[PDB]
Amino acid sequence: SYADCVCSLRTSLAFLESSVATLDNGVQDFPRLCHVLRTVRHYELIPQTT
Amino acid sequence: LLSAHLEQISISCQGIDSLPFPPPKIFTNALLSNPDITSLIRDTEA
Repeated sequence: SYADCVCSLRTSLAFLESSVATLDNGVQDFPRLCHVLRTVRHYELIPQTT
Repeated sequence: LLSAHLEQISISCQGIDSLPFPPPKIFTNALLSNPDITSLIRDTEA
């Protein structure tokens, strides 16, 4: 029982580590653009012609 | 014959000059040639 538990749980954590690792390699650039667009977000619109 | 040729050329002349060619019923030109204060569209129809 415990053998299956440790092996399977270890594999689970390993794949979770893989998940987060690839996510680091593929999402780490977002905060830059997030800060950028947060600075760009100042929007207000009143159509003078309408 | 004679009048047929005259009439033929006159028919083509009428059909050609009478063609309502696209006149300046245009927004685009003034829209991006006359940068002025914003409004809907103001065709300078003076």
